[PDB]
Amino acid sequence: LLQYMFVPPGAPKPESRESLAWQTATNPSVFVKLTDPPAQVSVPFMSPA
Amino acid sequence: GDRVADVIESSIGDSVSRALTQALPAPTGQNTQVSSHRLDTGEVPALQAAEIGASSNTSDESMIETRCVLNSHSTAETTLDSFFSRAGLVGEIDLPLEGTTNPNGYANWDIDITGYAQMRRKVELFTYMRFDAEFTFVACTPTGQVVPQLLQYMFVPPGAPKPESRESLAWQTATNPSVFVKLTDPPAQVSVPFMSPASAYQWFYDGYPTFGEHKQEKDLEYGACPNNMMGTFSVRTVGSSKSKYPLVVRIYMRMKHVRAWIPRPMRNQNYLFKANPNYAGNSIKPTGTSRSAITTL
Amino acid sequence: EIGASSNTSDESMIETRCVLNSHSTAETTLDSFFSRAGLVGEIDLPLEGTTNPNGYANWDIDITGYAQMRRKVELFTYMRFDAEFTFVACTPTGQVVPQ
Amino acid sequence: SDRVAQLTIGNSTITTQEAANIIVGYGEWPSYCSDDDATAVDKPTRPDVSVNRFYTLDTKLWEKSSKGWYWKFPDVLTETGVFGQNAQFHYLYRSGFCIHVQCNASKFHQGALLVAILPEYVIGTVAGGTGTEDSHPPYKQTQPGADGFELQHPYVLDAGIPISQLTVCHHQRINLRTNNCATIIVPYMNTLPFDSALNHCNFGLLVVPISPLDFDQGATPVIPITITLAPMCSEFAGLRQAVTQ
Amino acid sequence: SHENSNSATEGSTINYTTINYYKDSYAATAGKQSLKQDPDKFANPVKDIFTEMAAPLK
Amino acid sequence: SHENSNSATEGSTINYTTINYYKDSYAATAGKQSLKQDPDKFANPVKDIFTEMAAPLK
Amino acid sequence: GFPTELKPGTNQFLTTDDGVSAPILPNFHPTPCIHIPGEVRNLLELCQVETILEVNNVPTNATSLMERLRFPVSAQAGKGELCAVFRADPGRDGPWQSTMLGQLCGYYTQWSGSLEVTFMFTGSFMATGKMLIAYTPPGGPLPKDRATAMLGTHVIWDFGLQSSVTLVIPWISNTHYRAHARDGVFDYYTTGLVSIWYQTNYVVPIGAPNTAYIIALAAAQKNFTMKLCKDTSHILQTASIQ
Amino acid sequence: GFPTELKPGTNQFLTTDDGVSAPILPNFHPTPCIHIPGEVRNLLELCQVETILEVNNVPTNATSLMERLRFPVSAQAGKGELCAVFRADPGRDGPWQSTMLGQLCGYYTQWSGSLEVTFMFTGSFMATGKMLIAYTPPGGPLPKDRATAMLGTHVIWDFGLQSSVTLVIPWISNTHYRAHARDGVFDYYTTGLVSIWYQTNYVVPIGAPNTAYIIALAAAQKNFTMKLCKDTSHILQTASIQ
Amino acid sequence: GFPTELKPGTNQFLTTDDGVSAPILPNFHPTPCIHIPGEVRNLLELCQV
Amino acid sequence: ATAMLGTHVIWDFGLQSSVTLVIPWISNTHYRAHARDGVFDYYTTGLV
Ligand SMILES: CCCCCCCCCCCCC/C=C\[C@H](O)[C@H](N)CO
Ligand SMILES: CCCCCCCCCCCCC/C=C\[C@H](O)[C@H](N)CO
Repeated sequence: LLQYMFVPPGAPKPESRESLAWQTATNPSVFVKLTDPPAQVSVPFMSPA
Repeated sequence: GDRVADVIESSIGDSVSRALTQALPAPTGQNTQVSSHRLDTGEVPALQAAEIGASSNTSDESMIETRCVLNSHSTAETTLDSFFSRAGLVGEIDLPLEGTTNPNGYANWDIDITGYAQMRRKVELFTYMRFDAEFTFVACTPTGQVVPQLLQYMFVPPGAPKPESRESLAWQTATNPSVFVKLTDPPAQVSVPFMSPASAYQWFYDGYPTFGEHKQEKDLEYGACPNNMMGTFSVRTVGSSKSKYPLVVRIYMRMKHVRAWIPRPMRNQNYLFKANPNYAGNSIKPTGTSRSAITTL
Repeated sequence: EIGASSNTSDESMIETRCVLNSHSTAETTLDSFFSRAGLVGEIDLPLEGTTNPNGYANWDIDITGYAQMRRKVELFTYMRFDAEFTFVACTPTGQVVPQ
Repeated sequence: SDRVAQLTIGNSTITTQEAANIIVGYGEWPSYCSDDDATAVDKPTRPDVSVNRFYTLDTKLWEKSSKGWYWKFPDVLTETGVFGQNAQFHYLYRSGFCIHVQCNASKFHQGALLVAILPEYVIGTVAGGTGTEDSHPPYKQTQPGADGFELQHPYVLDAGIPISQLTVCHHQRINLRTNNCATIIVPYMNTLPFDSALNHCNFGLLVVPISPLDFDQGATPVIPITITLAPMCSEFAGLRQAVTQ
Repeated sequence: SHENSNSATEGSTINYTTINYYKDSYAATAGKQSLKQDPDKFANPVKDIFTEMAAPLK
Repeated sequence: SHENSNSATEGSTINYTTINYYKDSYAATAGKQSLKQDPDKFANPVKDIFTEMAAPLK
Repeated sequence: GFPTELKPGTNQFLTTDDGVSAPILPNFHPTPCIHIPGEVRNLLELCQVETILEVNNVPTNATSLMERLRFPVSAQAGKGELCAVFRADPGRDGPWQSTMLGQLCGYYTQWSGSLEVTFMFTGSFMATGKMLIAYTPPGGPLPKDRATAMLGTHVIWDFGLQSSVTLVIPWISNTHYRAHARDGVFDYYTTGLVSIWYQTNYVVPIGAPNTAYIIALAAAQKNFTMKLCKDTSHILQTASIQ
Repeated sequence: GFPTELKPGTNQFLTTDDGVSAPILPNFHPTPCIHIPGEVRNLLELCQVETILEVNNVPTNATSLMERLRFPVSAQAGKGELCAVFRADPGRDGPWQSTMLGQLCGYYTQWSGSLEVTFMFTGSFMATGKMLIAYTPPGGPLPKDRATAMLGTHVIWDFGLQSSVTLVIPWISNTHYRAHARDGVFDYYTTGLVSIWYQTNYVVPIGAPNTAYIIALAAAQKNFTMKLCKDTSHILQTASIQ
Repeated sequence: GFPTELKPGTNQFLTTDDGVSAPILPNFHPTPCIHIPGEVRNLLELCQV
Repeated sequence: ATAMLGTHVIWDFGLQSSVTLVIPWISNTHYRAHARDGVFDYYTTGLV
């Protein structure tokens, strides 16, 4: 099992495996098993410009 | 039934909530209008009085010379269903083989989302919240490894008999809701309703829940809202014998259909205990960062 | 002594107010009280033993073998229902196997 | 046409010449419970002028080194008047409030006070300082009465929350160069339409000097602060014997 | 379209656009809230409101 | 909508809101029962009923 | 090949799931139903029926378990003595656990609405007397004398031709629903107390028995509701069934 | 046997997924809602409220953390001295981190719209004076004297009956939204600077105190918007919670 | 319990597959577009140069 | 603390230098005679 966290700019980057940022209260995250199909998410246009 | 005039002309029994304000539709940010110079007396919009306690009504059409800016920026991402509908770790249960915490293949966890700092600080921005939820259980070995093992997730509401062991009687789940899952399958996921006796949960209860002479011994009841004790969550390895895989259950709560009342100051000190706004006294951290002087940066 | 229950309301015993009650009676129905699965039986298929040592097991259908589900149906003396059985097979250790 | 105010509710009156305005909390005026929100079937008593009137609690001395004071509501009115006797005899309670803080000083005195209303103001401790002892506050500090209790750490308001963000609540300032009174009107704020008065304190009134009082020698050093509050649209229900706590 | 009205938003004028496959409306999607604000409830909660161009303490 | 009427509630005035994907109506969802009570069948099962404000044994 | 993607909530058995399942017998039409009397459509039909309250839950041995359904009234010295007192909490452990309200409210977590206790006098016809039946709402401790208990809700009962009276314990709560009280944090949900006091005395002529007995009967009103079904807690089961 | 084929995006738990899930309790109707005051419908209702800005973030010890909310003004020699300066970046680490704007814009990544700082004078009534409150847009270094700072946006404030003035820091950006500034590549997103200069002086008569204090109050306008929710960065948590 | 049966073509990631995927951010409205000159709509506009 | 239970007025010195305390008519009788020490203290109007 794995966790794919998206950390936008300014958000606190995780420093370790047992860190605090992995609790993903506002950051989007994805849990997946390696036996399952590949994950797949759609991202929007996220630029300030 | 009314004859005297001091009951006909009374404002006693007015049940309608006399509101000064009216919620208006604001789908976009406010558009700016064109503004030119003013060189007049009496009209002075830059001067406020914060002693009134109200905020400034000063626009930038009154302070500078502006242009028309048709703002088409949306306010749809600051709503509560966009701010709280984001799952976060509210709890984490461990089912070791050898140990002391949970050595019998079962584990009970009193439902509180005030055990992880990153999800506590968001709900404690408000003091009353009413929400349906959507829990999600993510079971695994400590090493992240997935194993072929069956589990039972029983919800034990308050008053219902708590299971004392692995082979107990409460696990027959005739009225208590339960969920069976294999660890190889996807995470479980159930939607819970609003289950309070009240109209809303409250993360801060200023008062004692019982009556009685409040002494030093029975002091830990201060702050306990029993409208919020929604029950107990229990896990076992379904079996008659001991398991052969150590497990760790992680719980992820997402809110939906959210409503909230009476905002609050948000915390700045580090939490220490569950359902307790205590802090360290010698180490009172300031809210921000320091400087060398006020004229320099 | 008539055997009937009291028809006494609280509008007759105390001085009351108007209370528009919007509390539902939809959770005391029988489809909300019995539509909750419970363990009616449990069959064991050991390797070595005496109860079922030949890889087969017969179980006479009775839901009067576990106390927590018996006490609910024995609140009534006649019941007419369709059912929905669900079988949850596993090793004694909770381990799942390819079988 | 705005600096003067006269607040007449009941048989009491306040006259002020250096007012700011009247804050109505959360855009809501106090009211009585409706037939839909109410669940109790017992008829509630509505004593309309005997409890709905102004009560003057105490006086606090503002000094140079004053850190702050808090009062829990309606703990302040459990031993004071006909309000604090209908409440001892009844089990339920539902009232708004109208708080009024007085601090008069000269035109050669300077200072400010933040007069804020924080709902469900739970009180914390320093936890032994090191943060390792799971301690709880005593009863004299959580429900301190009309005398109030002095804040020992005002920056975190003795709850871990900051004093800077307290302006999201109800609030006024008392700036001694502009005004000397703060009128806040508070509706009933709770999840329940009726609630007990002897166990649950719905909100806390915070009086904190942001800017310290300064004056020159020769002037008047004793500068008091005085709280004066009125229930409004009070209701009581569920009548039994008298209990203090 | 028979379905129980048992969400924590039944009893409000807010409009929601939900998807549900069950009889229990607390299971539905979060949806699109109504974009209505009331800023003068927290920012100008005064009895007698005053104009911008005027002096607030007259 | 051809389907066998073979549930254990066919033959009653009770209204049900069911979902079925088969021809056999005993497979359907439980649904929403009708919220009808008959309390005076167990609580006042007397031949000649008597008023509240009256004395029961006259 | 319709494109789908599996969401979480999959390959799990939720016991309170109401879905469509696979039949085993096709074209089976079950036996038609006859008119049987007693069709229970809602369980609240059964809470409104008056069942015996074991106020006198002092005797414990098997030979004296029928002494547990009736509590006595005798000749006193007319000081306003105390006969009996009992808590008004149905889901709690006590007298109400011997009712069909206190056994069905064990299968539910949160209850609302009024109650009603219905006392019945089983003494002689020539006996007369009066009793005060007071409901002391929460906060009130055990009243020490009758002068305080008349401050709560009360009924003055006169023995006569009509042998029975109803004390409608009314709904006086801050909450809309209330859960089950127990010792600790959950005493916040207690409903109160119900005491019985001798108003005057139990008067009896010569040749009639000097002691009587009262039978309490407990039920619910038409506003009663329950919520959040659970498993009952005040009954257990020693193992080795059969 | 309807033909389907599973696409990728399957057996994954996306936390920001909004789908229908399985209920645990059937036919549960929750407690009805009452009118509670303070219904927050949008978080932008809370950014428009004026909260205290800790401009004077010099003192660090616990005994002097209340000296951090007000900065002084005194009697100078009338050269156009400098009182205080502070960056106008809310999501940055500094004075705005003590606001309900700078704590909610930490939970968002990209912001737009105007701000407004609202200074309030807490000196005597007999004191008079004047101040220049200049917003120096980006590119401008720390101004060395008042002659350069009047080139930016500025307000001249006269102490009097009305004790408070608003400097509406306006929206002057190349972008539509701007993210949070910090030291490095992201200084491209800085909002500027706000300085306070003595225009004339702080004049005081005899017998009044020679030093005053100013309280800054920060908020937002009706055009303010936020976007791209995240996790807040300027607060941490030491472990061993409970 | 709607009856379905999985066909072949399942649990595979085809790169030239155009399907609907799961979003990570709800109620995100991206930055509006301005008039930039040079909008390439078809690559055959560039072969004629 | 006890005197605020009666009728009262809170007076703030300022531009308007004067305040009125309207001692209101709170009597059992319609008229009242003159009080004095003894049986006629029954007619006293109160205190200010
Ligand atoms: C099959 C397992 C299902 C598990 C469902 C658990 C029930 C959850 C009920 C809602 C939880 C809301 C959170 C409530 C508040 C917390 O207890 C806080 N400590 C309140 O201060
Ligand atoms: C593919 C396996 C399918 C298994 C289906 C089993 C048939 C079940 C029929 C309905 C059972 C109802 C319970 C009947 C009553 C019990 O026997 C009680 N002991 C009656 O007193």
